[PDB]
Amino acid sequence: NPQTREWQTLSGEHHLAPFSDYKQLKEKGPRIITKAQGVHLWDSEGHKILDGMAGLWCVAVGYGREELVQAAEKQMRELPYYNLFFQTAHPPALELAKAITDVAPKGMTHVFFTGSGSEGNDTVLRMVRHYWALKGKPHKQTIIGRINGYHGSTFAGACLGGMSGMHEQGGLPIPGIVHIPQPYWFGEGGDMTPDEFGVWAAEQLEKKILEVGEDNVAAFIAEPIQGAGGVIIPPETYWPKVKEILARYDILFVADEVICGFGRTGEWFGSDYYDLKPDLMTIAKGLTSGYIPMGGVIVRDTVAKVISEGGDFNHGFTYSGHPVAAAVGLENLRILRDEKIVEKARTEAAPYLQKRLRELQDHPLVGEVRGLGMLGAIELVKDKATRSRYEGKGVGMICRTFCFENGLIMRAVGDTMIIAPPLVISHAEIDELVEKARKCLDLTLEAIQ
Amino acid sequence: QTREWQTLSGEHHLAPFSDYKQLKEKGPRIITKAQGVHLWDSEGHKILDGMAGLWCVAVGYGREELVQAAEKQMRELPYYNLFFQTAHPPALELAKAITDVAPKGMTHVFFTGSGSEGNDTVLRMVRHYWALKGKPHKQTIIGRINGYHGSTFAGACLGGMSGMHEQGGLPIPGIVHIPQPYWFGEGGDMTPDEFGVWAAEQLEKKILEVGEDNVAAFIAEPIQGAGGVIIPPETYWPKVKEILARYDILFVADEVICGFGRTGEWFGSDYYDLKPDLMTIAKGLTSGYIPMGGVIVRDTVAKVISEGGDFNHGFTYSGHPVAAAVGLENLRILRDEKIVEKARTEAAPYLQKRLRELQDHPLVGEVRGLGMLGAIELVKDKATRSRYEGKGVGMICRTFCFENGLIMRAVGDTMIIAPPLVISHAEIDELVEKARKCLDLTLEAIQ
Repeated sequence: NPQTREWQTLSGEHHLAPFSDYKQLKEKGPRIITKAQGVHLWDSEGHKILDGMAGLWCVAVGYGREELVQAAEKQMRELPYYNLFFQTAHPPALELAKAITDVAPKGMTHVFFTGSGSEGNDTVLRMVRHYWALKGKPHKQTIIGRINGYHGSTFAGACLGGMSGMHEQGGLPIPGIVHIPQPYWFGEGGDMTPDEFGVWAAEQLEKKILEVGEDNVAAFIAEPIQGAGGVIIPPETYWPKVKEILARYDILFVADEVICGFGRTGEWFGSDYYDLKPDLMTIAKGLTSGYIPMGGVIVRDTVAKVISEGGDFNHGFTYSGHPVAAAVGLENLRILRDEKIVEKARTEAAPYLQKRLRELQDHPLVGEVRGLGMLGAIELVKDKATRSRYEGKGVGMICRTFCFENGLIMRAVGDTMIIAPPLVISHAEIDELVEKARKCLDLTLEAIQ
Repeated sequence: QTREWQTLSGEHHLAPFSDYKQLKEKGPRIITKAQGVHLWDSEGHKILDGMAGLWCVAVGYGREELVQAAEKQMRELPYYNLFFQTAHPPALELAKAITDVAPKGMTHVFFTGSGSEGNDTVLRMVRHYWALKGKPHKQTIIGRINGYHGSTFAGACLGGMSGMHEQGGLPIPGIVHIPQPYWFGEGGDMTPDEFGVWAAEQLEKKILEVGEDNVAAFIAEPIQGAGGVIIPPETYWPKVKEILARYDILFVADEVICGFGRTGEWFGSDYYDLKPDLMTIAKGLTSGYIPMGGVIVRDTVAKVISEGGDFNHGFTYSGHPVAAAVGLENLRILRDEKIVEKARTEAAPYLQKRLRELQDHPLVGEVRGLGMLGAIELVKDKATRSRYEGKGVGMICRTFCFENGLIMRAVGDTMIIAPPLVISHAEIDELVEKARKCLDLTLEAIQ
């Protein structure tokens, strides 16, 4: 009603939002978020809203940490920008690279800097193929991804992931990208027990290697826990089985830690969680807690032999290792580490979140509650034993809409409700979430039957 | 210690467009401070920055208005996404700002983090747009040799650097390249004007080759940047326009470099009175103080809205609120403090004059420049426009240029400048003085 309407007519006439139906957006008008603090935020109509998604999986330390505001201001005044092209560097970017590598697994010794996760996965793509072409195998290009995996919205990042909705937009794909099925027991694994589905899903990797040809396979790319396509937590058997395959074949492993990176699963990385030894690690989001745009790729020492016969690695972006972004990053890692936010997430926040969320198991609508560290998903079903869904209907969108109106951001991927709140969420704020969540699950159920 | 920071780079950093083995043997040059158009290294050496970082620091280093715009926004609202049918005030009012300085009918902005992400955005957009209009077969993008459009997979395709095409495997289907209008190096014994016509007509050749009904768009920078400042002959763009009218394809102007005051006008599209459909932007949007890019979209091409359904595209940090505030505040300064106007009227003619007095120098084949762009051709023979085969003339100047406190870059044997728009006549004096000295030193090192 107040200034909202002015901002709303503007969006309609001048703005094109990510992943949106702009015709619809205009008929409703978007919701404007203006302020935020802690884990909460306010819309232009004064409604306080608990943010259970941490913006978009990125605001790790929560909203309003002034340490980062001052880290930025100082850097921006002293040196706002200088490129990393001209055989040149600046202190932020170097000491950040050092910080990341220290919290990264054994042998993750290098960082190539990008502005986003998407630009990160582009970086992996040109890297992996260059790496093989350097090793004398330029035919070896094919990347194995997965259905319902997300890896970016660049051309490369959309072609690497397995969203059909994206593949339909942008024309003929990049040659040399193929997809195996996702280890989503709940929705895909029919009458199999979780454990044996995880083995099935893992062995499909070996199927695809032998199909395409080992000597044609450049890398396997996967998120440790898929994010955008629901929080598809794998069966226990999946990663261990996958590791056994990886050892036998001579291809690179790419862990997309964009979401899993920096405390989301209780550990620093998902690769730490499932004791994975990747070659490359996509990162973004929580690197700077989203206070400033930044992404990157963490590179294993052995792969970083691109240095040798590195007849220039003709890659990079203007704002690679942007000094203001690096200061915010460096300062962010100090807080995460020294104030023991990741440690507090694993020990204090996560078990409390997992408990209070799994008491929604009883609710008529809930087929399953699954979650790990500061990830959590709730399956909405028509029948718990069959794991069936309400064909069309749009159950998930209904919850989401209630969830919003009762001051909760908990997002819907199909009929899977999702959360991934800031790591610094207090037991009280966790109470607030679960309370609101139950109310909206009740309201949802009412709206069907 | 520099040395400490240098051994670090070696052990932990992979810099853009660099030979990391070499980088380690030398150690990189670390930049710590800057002010105005100048910069300091960790050894205390002052250096005039003739490239504005990387074509981006329009208003120059040290403008506190932007530091405060950031701080305020970061405190109030550090981030919120634009995915969840959600928005925030910065991004909306910035979109409005840009559209106002953009040519007639440029009414919309899709936000990205870089120019590369911008060109990815154009690619998915253009093909979706045609698929929406009932022609999903219509995908082919026409670019140009020595054109630069990004370092994403899409952006490295799209552009015509061979060095990039050799890295990343088989290209994206439906991208073809016509020749660049670089008279000085390519044109031979044609007069500039007739080369520009030749180069332009090669577009029509490619349309008819591939098939109109297969052609989605032509993509070009108004003035190529990364591949030297290839200022086109006067005839090129006018000729190109005449082709564009006759055929049913989209025009994509990559204003990443040309955008926001670099050619005296707001855009190169304003300079050459072009009516594009889509406009790639970045760099000067936020004067590079904070990472941001985007795509400006013509009203009619916003038919992606109708029937479109979801446009399944975008990045987490699309329209990042801190970045937008710095952007909005940056546009206010550019506009209201008349920096673009001062660039055209006061800075540019002075820069163009003082730079073209290097025409006389034995090594200089040509001096060309426009607004706050400038290039100097280094030759072995002025009349033939020949080069010192290999030798690496350009890299020699660059190295002198650095050691005598000037950032003037080398693309092959073309010295390049594009300094901040706010450069004073005094600082322009400083550049040209240093430039002559290094051209002298260069010549000494060869012949």
